[PDB]
Amino acid sequence: VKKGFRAAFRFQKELERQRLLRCPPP
Amino acid sequence: GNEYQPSNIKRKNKHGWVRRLSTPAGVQVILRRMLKGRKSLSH
Amino acid sequence: LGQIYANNDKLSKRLKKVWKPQLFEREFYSEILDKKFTVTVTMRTLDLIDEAYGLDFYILKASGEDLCSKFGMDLKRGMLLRLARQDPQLHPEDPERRAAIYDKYKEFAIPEEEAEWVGLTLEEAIEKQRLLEEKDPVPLFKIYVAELIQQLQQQALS
Amino acid sequence: IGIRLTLPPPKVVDRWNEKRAMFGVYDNIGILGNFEKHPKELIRGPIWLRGWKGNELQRCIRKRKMVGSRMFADDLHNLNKRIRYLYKHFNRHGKF
Amino acid sequence: GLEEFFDDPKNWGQEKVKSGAAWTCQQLRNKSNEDLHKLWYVLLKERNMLLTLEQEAKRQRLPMPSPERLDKVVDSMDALDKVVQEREDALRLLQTGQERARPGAWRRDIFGRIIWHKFKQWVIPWHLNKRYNRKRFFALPYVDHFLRLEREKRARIKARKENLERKKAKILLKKF
Amino acid sequence: LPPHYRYGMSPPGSVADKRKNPPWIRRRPVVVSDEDWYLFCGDTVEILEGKDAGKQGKVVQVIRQRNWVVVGGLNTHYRYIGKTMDYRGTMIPSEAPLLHRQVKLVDPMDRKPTEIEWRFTEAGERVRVSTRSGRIIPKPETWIDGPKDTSVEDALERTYVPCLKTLQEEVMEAMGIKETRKYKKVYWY
Amino acid sequence: ARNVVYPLYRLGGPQLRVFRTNFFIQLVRPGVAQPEDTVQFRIPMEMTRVDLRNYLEGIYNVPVAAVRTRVQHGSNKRRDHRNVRIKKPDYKVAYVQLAHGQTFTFPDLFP
Amino acid sequence: LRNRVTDRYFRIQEVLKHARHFRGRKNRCYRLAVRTVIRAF
Amino acid sequence: ADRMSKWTSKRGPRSFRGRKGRGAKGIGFLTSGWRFVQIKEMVPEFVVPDLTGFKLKPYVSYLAPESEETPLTAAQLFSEAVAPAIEKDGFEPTQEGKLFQLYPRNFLR
RNA sequence: GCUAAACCUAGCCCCAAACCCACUCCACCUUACUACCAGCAACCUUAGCCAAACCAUUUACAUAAAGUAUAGGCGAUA
RNA sequence: GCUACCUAAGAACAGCUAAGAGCACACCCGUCUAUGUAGCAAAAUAGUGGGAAGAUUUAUAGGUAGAGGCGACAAACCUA
RNA sequence: CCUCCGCAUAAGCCUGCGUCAGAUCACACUGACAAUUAACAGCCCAAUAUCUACAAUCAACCAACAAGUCAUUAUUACCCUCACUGUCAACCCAACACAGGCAUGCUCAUAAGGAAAGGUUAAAAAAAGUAAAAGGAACUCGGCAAAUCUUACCCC
Ligand SMILES: [Mg+2]
Ligand SMILES: [Mg+2]
Ligand SMILES: [Mg+2]
Ligand SMILES: [Mg+2]
Ligand SMILES: [Mg+2]
Ligand SMILES: [Mg+2]
Ligand SMILES: [Mg+2]
Ligand SMILES: [Mg+2]
Ligand SMILES: [Mg+2]
Ligand SMILES: [Mg+2]
Ligand SMILES: [Mg+2]
Ligand SMILES: [Mg+2]
Ligand SMILES: [Mg+2]
Repeated sequence: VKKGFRAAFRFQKELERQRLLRCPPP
Repeated sequence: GNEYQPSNIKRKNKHGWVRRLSTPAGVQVILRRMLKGRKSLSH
Repeated sequence: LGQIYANNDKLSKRLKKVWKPQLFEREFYSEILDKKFTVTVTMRTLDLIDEAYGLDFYILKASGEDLCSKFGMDLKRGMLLRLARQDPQLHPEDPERRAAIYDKYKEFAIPEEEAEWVGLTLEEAIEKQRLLEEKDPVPLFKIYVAELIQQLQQQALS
Repeated sequence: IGIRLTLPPPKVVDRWNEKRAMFGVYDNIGILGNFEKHPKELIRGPIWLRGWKGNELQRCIRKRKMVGSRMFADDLHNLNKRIRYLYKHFNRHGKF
Repeated sequence: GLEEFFDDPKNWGQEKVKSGAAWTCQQLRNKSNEDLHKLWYVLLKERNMLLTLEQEAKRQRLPMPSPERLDKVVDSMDALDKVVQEREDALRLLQTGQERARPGAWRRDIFGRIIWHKFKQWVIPWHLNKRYNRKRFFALPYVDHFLRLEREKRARIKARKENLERKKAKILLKKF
Repeated sequence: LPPHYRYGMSPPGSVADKRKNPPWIRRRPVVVSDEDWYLFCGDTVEILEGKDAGKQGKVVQVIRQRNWVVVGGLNTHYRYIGKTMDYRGTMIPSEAPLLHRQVKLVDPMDRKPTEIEWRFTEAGERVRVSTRSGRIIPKPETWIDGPKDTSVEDALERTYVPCLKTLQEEVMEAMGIKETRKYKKVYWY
Repeated sequence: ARNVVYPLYRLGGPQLRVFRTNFFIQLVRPGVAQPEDTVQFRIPMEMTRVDLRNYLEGIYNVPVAAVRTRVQHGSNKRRDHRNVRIKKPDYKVAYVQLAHGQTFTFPDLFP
Repeated sequence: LRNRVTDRYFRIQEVLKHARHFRGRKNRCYRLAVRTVIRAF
Repeated sequence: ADRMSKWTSKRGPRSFRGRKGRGAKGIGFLTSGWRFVQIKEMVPEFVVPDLTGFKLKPYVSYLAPESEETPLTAAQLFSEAVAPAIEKDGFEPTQEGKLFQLYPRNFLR
């Protein structure tokens, strides 16, 4: 469990992007 | 291999509590063991 | 216990050395004790004794750190005790003699309670103390009885 | 995969805590308090370094002198070892 | 008879048996020594029976009918022991004025920690006992250092405990 | 039980509890009391928050270690039970615990929930008393003897004549045991 | 009595009394199918054959014809989550023959 | 540890992005990828 | 050669095994041709009372009321034999010449 | 989609303050954990690695005076 | 507790020929070959050998310990 | 079909294929529950004095040498008897359910005690064995290995 936050946020963003790419909306 | 040839009497005479208590070095050994908190202080 | 340089040049080798005193075995009569003690006695000790005249005197005079022995200390203590009690060392037919001896050492002569403790180790002292205040535990019943008696007395008074 | 999925609980910080509200208050006491007390007497810390900056090796030495007498056998030895090492490293090992 | 090791034949195979409470201290305290002795033996047999029953249950793979009763009995026994023992102690105090019966003397062993050396009871005096003079009760200088170390260790542990407690408290405060 | 044992709903020596909390688990301890504890099994409380916030109910169970109260018929969520065969089993409503502070004691007159104090009355002495309303909120709550039971008379008969003879000597006397021999002195050290 | 200091008997002093026994016993079904008259008890390790005989005779008023004790090792080969050897306790078994052809079949508890 | 890298994945990904279409472990394993990617550049 | 396991009478060789024993406590001594001598006095005989006509059962009815506990101290005991003292306005100085010694215990249990 | 990933809180570190620990019973210096029988007794410089670019003398183990006086194969260094 | 040597107090050695004799069992060792060489093995298996009433083998308990011990010197052995 | 092995004791280990229940080369693995009973063997022997020249080798002749393994007596002291412990197992030291190591007593083909071949095929290479025309050491460092055996001579 590393000490940061920014990195985590970035990762989350990336994940979101991936999700969007995968199952885009109508 | 097989250098150990168990015999209880020998063991007790060699490494036993009584033998350790007989010499100052032996006493120290026991004290060391105690300090480490070891469960078996002598043989 | 020390080290020497070999031929007393520092550039020569350093080597360990033990320098021993020249020991002897000799008798010493002590006026206060009325007994002859065979002692391991160095020449230095003898010299000291000579300087202080009497062996007893030396024992008394010599400061505890200076005296350097447990035996010596013990002897000193004994002497002190003798001085204090005024006990018969020469028994009867020599009271005058005893008195004379005592008068030799009117100097020194500490109270009897102090002279008991003189020239002791720590452990020994502790042991002595323990012995002094050991006793048997007193029955509580007795105490209770006493209390009861006191109460009764009080009641009577009132 | 070192990086993680659940972003953390929100790091709440009151910038007006009783500590931070009065951080530095009384600090600077000499130049406007008739020099009764030096600011170096304000600082709370281990006795061997109170108003004394020092260096690694130097600090160790100070500790050994100031406190070493009343120090735990297992730790005193360690301290001594450190000092030994530190001297060697400084007085011999590096550059220039 | 050996039928004492089992309860009433009626009670075999009930799954539940009525047993009303253990002997409390005060009740026990108020009965007499003669009475107490008698009570003990009554208790004992019952206890034995219970044990037997338990064993049987274990053998059978079946649960106990009323296991709490055994516990109650045990408790009662303990109480009885305490009462009588207390009385004995009191008597001792009255007579001799001694805490405990079996004597000792706070003796410092080889390892330097002070033992309550409980005295062992036997026929010849100590100074001509071969196996007791070899039992040494003194330290020697090497032990002191080890004692110090031990003390230090203890202190460290204590410190850890204390600090931990403080930390916990702080955490609690933060939470609430 | 080991250290950091997390108290569940089930008791600490049950099968379910064992299943949940064996000897080799290492869960995170839960952060939460004091001797001053105003909620008891049997008391009547109002549920202030959560599912069925507002309702009133009896307290079935208290688990002080967890600072939990279990309220009869309330804070319900549904548990299938029996089952085992490939079918529905029977369906139950199971009561979830309430952390105290979500619960409040109900006044026997007003029926509104209240904060409560522990006060010392002239009556002798310690009891719960409402801080907002008045008066005491009190407390919650045949045999037939068996073959191996004393009776209330026999227990309190009291035969102890106080003597200084020990249990043993007196017992001996009672028996009629005679000991002419005297005990030989032994060195205890 | 178990876990008590016993008084010393130097030579011609008194008989040793036990008021209030500390050790207690339990009779059991023999697995290996013993003969008639032999009753098997599990016993504390400190109790003697003689003591057992005495104990039965006094408290249970039973005629004991013979007693044969035997110590049984409790198993050590058993380990935990920690891999520490849990030990079953070693215990003492008695085989007690009843006198005067008394006979005893162990009862059927849990019918 | 006081400060250790939280953002390292991203650095790894930066190079692996350019290595995606290489054959074999060159596109999966960062060490091999880096050498190849640099060469490509 | 496990030294975590407890040393016992089962564990050693022949001469080792016969020496130890469990906490059994000896009945006598042994002499001449290893002939053991069972002394009657060393064997503890159990003084069992007569339980015929004894109303005290092993449990106590639930109807029985509870009372506050009182640790039976020496003072209390004394008080309970203080009437005679009062009347006057029961103690051994030594109990060396006595069968049942309260301090260095003779009586078992 | 598998393997896996992830996850706070166990506890711990450094201070501060304050001088600690140690008999429910029984056992435990005999082969410790052993109920029960006729003989001793503790103290005695540290060294060497290493540095001197080898190696022999030699090399440390509150602030300021002061790295001063001194020491030193008059060098390392102290 | 291996081995080196020793001390105490035990044990074994068939059969055939006729004494640190010969052949040859059991035991002891290990010449030569082959196999094995992460093996059945951190030195083994198969055969073939030297020894086998003696300066023999060997079970038990003890003793000597590193600046040392022990050594029918091979600078062997002292628990891979 | 093997038996170059078996039963014991000693040492060693210490419940390690007994009953039930349970799960997951093939199904001695966990949980519970049983189990080993003394006469065999361990666990000895009250003092002080005082005695013990003549081996063992079927101990008889012989015959030696390295010179050996089994003893009392006097006086005093003394009634109390069988307690306590070991006694299981497929077993120990070798990291292993390891071709090794392991004292003694019986059994010397076994009345004990085991199974060399999961199934097929029948290639090479390799291993172990048997076969051999004629020759027969021509092989090779050397008759190493093999199968029949035994001659003479050097060196140390
Ligand atoms: Mg150099
Ligand atoms: Mg060089
Ligand atoms: Mg020969
Ligand atoms: Mg031959
Ligand atoms: Mg040799
Ligand atoms: Mg040579
Ligand atoms: Mg057997
Ligand atoms: Mg067969
Ligand atoms: Mg096969
Ligand atoms: Mg095959
Ligand atoms: Mg041919
Ligand atoms: Mg040729
Ligand atoms: Mg050949």
